[PDB]
Amino acid sequence: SEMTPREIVSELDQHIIGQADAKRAVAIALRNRWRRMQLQEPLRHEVTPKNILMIGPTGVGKTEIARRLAKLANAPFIKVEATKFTEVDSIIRDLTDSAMKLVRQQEIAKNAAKLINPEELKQKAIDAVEQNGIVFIDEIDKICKKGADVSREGVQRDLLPLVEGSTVSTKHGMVKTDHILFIASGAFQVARPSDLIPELQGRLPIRVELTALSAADFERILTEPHASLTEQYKALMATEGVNIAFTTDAVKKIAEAAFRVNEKTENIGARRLHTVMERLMDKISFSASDMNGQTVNIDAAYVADALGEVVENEDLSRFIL
Amino acid sequence: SEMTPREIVSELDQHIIGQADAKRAVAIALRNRWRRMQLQEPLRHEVTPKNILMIGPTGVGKTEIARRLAKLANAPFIKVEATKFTEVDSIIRDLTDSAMKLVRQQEIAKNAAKLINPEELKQKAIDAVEQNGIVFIDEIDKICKKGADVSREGVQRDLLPLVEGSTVSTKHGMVKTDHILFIASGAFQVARPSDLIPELQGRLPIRVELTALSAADFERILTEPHASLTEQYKALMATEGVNIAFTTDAVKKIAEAAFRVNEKTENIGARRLHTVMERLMDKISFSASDMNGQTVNIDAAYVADALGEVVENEDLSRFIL
Amino acid sequence: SEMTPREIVSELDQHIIGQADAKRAVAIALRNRWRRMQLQEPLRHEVTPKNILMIGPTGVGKTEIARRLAKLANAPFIKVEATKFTEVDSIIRDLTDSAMKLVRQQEIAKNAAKLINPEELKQKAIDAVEQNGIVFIDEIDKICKKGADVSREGVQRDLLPLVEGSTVSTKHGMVKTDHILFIASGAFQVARPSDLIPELQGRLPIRVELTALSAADFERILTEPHASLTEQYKALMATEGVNIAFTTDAVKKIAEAAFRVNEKTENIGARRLHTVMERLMDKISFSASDMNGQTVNIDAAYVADALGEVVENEDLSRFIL
Amino acid sequence: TTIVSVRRNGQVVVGGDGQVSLGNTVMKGNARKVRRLYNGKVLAGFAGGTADAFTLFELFERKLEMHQGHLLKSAVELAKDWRTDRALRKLEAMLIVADEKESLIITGIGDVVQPEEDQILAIGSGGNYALSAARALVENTELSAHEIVEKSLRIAGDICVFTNTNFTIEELP
Amino acid sequence: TTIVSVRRNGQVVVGGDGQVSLGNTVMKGNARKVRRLYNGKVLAGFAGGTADAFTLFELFERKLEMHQGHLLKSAVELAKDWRTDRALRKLEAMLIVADEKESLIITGIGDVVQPEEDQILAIGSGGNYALSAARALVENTELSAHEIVEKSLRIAGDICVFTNTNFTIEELP
Ligand SMILES: Nc1ncnc2c1ncn2[C@@H]1O[C@H](COP(=O)(O)OP(=O)(O)OP(=O)(O)O)[C@@H](O)[C@H]1O
Ligand SMILES: Nc1ncnc2c1ncn2[C@@H]1O[C@H](COP(=O)(O)OP(=O)(O)OP(=O)(O)O)[C@@H](O)[C@H]1O
Ligand SMILES: Nc1ncnc2c1ncn2[C@@H]1O[C@H](COP(=O)(O)OP(=O)(O)OP(=O)(O)O)[C@@H](O)[C@H]1O
Repeated sequence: SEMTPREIVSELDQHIIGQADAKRAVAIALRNRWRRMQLQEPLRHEVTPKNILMIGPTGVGKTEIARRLAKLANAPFIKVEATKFTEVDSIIRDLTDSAMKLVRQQEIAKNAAKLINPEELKQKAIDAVEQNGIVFIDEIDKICKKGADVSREGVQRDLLPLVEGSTVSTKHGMVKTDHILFIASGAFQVARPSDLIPELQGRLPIRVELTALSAADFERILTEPHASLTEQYKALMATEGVNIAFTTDAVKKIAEAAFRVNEKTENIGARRLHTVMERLMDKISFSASDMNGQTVNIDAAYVADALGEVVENEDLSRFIL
Repeated sequence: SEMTPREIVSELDQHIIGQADAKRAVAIALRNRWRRMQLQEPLRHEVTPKNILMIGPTGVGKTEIARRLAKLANAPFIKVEATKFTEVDSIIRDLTDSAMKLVRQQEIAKNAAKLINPEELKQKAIDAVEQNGIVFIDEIDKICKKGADVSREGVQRDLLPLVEGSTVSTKHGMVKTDHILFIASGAFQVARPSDLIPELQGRLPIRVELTALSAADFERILTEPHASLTEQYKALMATEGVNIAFTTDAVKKIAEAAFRVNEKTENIGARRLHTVMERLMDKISFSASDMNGQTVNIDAAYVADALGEVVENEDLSRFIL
Repeated sequence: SEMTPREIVSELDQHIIGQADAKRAVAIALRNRWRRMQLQEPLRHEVTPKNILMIGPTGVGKTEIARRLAKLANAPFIKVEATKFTEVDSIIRDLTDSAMKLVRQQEIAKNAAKLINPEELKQKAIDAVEQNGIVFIDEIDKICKKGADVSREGVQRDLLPLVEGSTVSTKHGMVKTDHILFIASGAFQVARPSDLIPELQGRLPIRVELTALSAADFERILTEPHASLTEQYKALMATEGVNIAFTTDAVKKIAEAAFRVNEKTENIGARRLHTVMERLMDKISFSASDMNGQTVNIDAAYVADALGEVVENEDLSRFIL
Repeated sequence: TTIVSVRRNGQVVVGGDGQVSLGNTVMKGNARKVRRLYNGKVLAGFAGGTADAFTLFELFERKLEMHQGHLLKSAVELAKDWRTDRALRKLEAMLIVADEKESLIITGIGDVVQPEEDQILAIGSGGNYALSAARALVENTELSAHEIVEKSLRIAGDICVFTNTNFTIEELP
Repeated sequence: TTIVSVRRNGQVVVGGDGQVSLGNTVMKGNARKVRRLYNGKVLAGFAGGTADAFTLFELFERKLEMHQGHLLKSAVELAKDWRTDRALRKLEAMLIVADEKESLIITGIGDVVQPEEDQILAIGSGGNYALSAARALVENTELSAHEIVEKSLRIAGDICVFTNTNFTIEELP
């Protein structure tokens, strides 16, 4: 009737490289969803989600894991920056709209048309929300005490109700946040998770840690994932009629490069690959049109060249005596 | 026609461990509700609720007691953080939405259906609020004088009308807070209750104190309550086809542990059990799927193992000289 | 056609103990209402209310006197904290909703049901307001100059129009505050009434002082008033089938005690009686249910016991050297 | 100045001279350095710089007004407005306050001090003079509180070049 | 003042004199410079200017209240309110704090200090005197913590013109 722990991890492995503990965590979570709802009724209601706190550096998968988790569970999803409130019920309100498109468009697949029947369409979306909704609160470490420190510490108190389970009204009816699964992420460079208000620190039982991505990790992210960056360009140039191929040493070089700047400057995780990939597919991307039939063979020499030279900073001088 | 003091406390004992003074307090409160409404008419109006101020540490039952009180009295309920206002009439407005839904629940259940009658229902729901509504103001000790101390001290003055009895308009009509029963809770570590404004300190006659939860208390919370944590996992693993059992010494060990961290670090009350319970049911929770038919016997050794090691802090060094 | 000065004071004597000057004041006020409206027409309009400034300590009757004055005059009433504005026209807007309900109440008190006609019902309430409406501004001494002292000093300027007579629109039509009778109250511990802005200090002609309540006064408030605290409990316990009786010395003891704490700690006036009364009717209040038929005889010994011990402060030590 | 207070036989007396001195010159000699507060049920005498002395006094008064005249609590409440994050502002002045029940000495940086067993308090440049004379009389005679105050004040005005003999004495029935 | 603390045999004692000295004169001799905090499970003794000493004390208390009385964490938490961008305000006072488990010395500019091996701490003008006396006794006798405290206090009151002999000693069972 529904995937299983190992089953789900396998699905996520098709889009995220590494980050196992993380994968596992959200897996057993989506699973407890099917476990409950199998229970009689007294317990059916009593048992609640074991919310998750993902703690990892910038762009290492925290979001894709959650976005994909929701995708493969075909569940209403929504991501919000925690600092966005420095109206909180909007989070649920929005999550519900997502459930209309997901239910509407999804029941349109059941069947110029018409059964439609809205007082039931709504009642059905509102269920999807109350039943398998998923909220992702990003950079929650940004609202930790560390001043207007109360402005942020306030945001925590404002999230409680949703997390602690309450009700909020949407243009489709009343929804309960009692069974919404929450996932908060944070880098926690300066603040520790134990710096959150207790009321909240306890509603986030599961703490899982994500690792920083390495050159070697990029190398795989670059080619393994379904619709990796290389798989995408190949596909795009294909349309202009150009056939492209990345040698292994190329891929290795592209990653060594992304990682390199990430270290030397502001580390922005995997995003850095989109950066370098675009700086490289640069020339071809343009000329590709009137270059039909040809085939570009991107090797290490190519990449080295197309990337030019990238900086190992001169904070030096200027500010130093 | 309605429960009695001892009758209600017995009902609460089914969900909350300990905290007697507290249970008694709310019981005689919900009772005075049936006592009045039995009186003629002059006094019927003159007699008002004897509001409660619960004073106890974090997560020791203050809220469950109130939420359950309302549940067993099938009364409109609403919880709010006091700091949430550092529009107050929203509190009543929201309490009424809860009621409309709570009464409309009786109609579409006592009759492809139609009785509705707008004018009918609305009146009856509004009565449910004015008659047996319950408001729960959380962490009110947070708005005590202790700077922008007037911003909070202001919140007290803003709550008066409700507490002192007044009228506010809802999308269902006009409601009177004259007979709404209020219950404020606070930890009062720094502030004393006598730090509230008199006008308010006198509208909170009943002061009841709740105790901090002990290892021994956890032991009971772990197994006694209807749908305790252990009862829940047992039920959950049952679905994957796994039969689980906690030896007494296990339970004792799990609680000794929760309590232990609660003491050594930030004490978050009972919540700590969901924390430790999730860290223990960890491994099983995942493999339970392809582990059908087996039966895990969780004894002391298991728990001691599954919990690993939990820290007795190094504030040490770093900041000390 | 309407009560008279002595007539009205007698009615107030049935609910408030003491505070004569105060009673007299509001009496001649409600009377001047009947006096005008007897006048021809030129003067009928020219003569205006002689507003009242009540000056007395916390909970000594300031509000009850006004709330009862309005009650026995069956007049639209409204109480507001002056600091509530640190939209003022809401005050009138709210006063009108009150009258609209107090008047819907009559065209319905008379013999489906279409003895309505809104157009004329509105004009009916709207007159009730313009004619005998009563506004009670509480703790006005809080908005006196004494910093953001202009934020409050501003509130005075904002009230002028209403007091000085102007027009404000309500969802029922236009109403004039020209003949609304205003009663402001204040303790004035730090501020003097002459600290209000002149424009306003002259619109509050009548200054009347209320006294602090004494042990002896409490003794009476405890038993005399219609629906006193003792009359109330007697009534409530009656429902559980318990018959209760207070001996004179009991009542004397209860008061002596309320007064006692009021003196030793924060003096909160008469409210203190609800406090002590609830602490005494404590045990009974619960057990009363399964105590049917019995009869509790509350004497001095009982009171002395049930009240336990109440503190004569240790500001001592801790802060003194 | 010299402000001294003796409490003996259910009597509390606070007294002081009247010499306002600017530099080494004398501006006023009939100054009233002791006054009555909260409906004359509490005495207050003040030493230190004039203005501050006055602001420190007017401050204690508003406190007294807000606390039903509880001498002890008012003192602490006031002290606590210095002993916090947001300073109040250091005042160069001291007060000796007393009511039927207590005698207290309050300062402008917030700290209330109780007398020693003898119940004698004195402040001002000529404080110790009056204090010494007062301790002597209280320990060796049956003189009333009032007399000892009057007597010590003079013994002090005679030694201190900033204290004169024009006294203002107040006692508490 | 002179505040000293010795810890020996599962016993922790904190003691100090009682001389409040204004200038080179003495205002009070029976002052209690050591008090109990957090439901009497922790001792605190303070030297430095009176007021500051008190605010420094009342501050540590609020902290102790917010952290289940963890002496060490409370100290650090309080220190960190000086060691930041937005200063707290320099206080001219030191505290010696101790509970069953730890002994610590906290100052008003934020910095917690631990004792040396011998577990002896002393502060105040007469500090080192008590400290010297105490080290001597702890290293050469079997005297109890209490006795050594009492003993050193006097040896110091005898050398310091600001420390008297009226002591207030508190020990922790
Ligand atoms: N481990 C990974 N495997 C595959 N793709 C990844 C991985 N980490 C990041 N990516 C890709 O890089 C981007 C990472 O952004 P994402 O928002 O998922 O990271 P994050 O850790 O949540 O960052 P934030 O600090 O914004 O939460 C996405 O486009 C994702 O597809
Ligand atoms: N005595 C108890 N018996 C049973 N369960 C308890 C008890 N105390 C707490 N719990 C459980 O632990 C949690 C305590 O949260 P709750 O809000 O009731 O505590 P609280 O003390 O009111 O906290 P707050 O500081 O938010 O007022 C609830 O999930 C409740 O189920
Ligand atoms: N003199 C009195 N006689 C009878 N009952 C009184 C008297 N004074 C107070 N009460 C009762 O005690 C309470 C006093 O509240 P009230 O609103 O009259 O106080 P107040 O003097 O207006 O204070 P504030 O305006 O500062 O809130 C009311 O419930 C009233 O019934």
